[PDB]
Amino acid sequence: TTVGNSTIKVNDEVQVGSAFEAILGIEGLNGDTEVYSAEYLFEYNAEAFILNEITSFNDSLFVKSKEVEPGKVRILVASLGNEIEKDSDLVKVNLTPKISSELEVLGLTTALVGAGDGNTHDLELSSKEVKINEE
Repeated sequence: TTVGNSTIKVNDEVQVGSAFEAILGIEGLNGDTEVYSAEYLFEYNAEAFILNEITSFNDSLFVKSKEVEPGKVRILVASLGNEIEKDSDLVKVNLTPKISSELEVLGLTTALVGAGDGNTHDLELSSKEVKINEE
């Protein structure tokens, strides 16, 4: 089963040629789960978006990422010291749309946390739909 929820926060509407942020995080973690790292597989339609940069939501974490196939990005978030708070935002994914669309899905198809028991644990998955307006 799972120890908490993944979160993705993004505006409902984006626009061709205008950069926007998807914000990846966690929410509702079990009280006894002490989180030191997270891992997403972030998915998006590589025909519709340009991946610009993926960065930490703040400077108490570091992010590493690799687009392992077009539109599938492995994202490792790690604490620099402190326990990661239970409802924190962790990663900023900066994208620019390049085609209009009525509906595109930004998804987390893998979402895991490394904890103070030395083990990995599952999070519930998440996605968000956006409409891409014309430039």
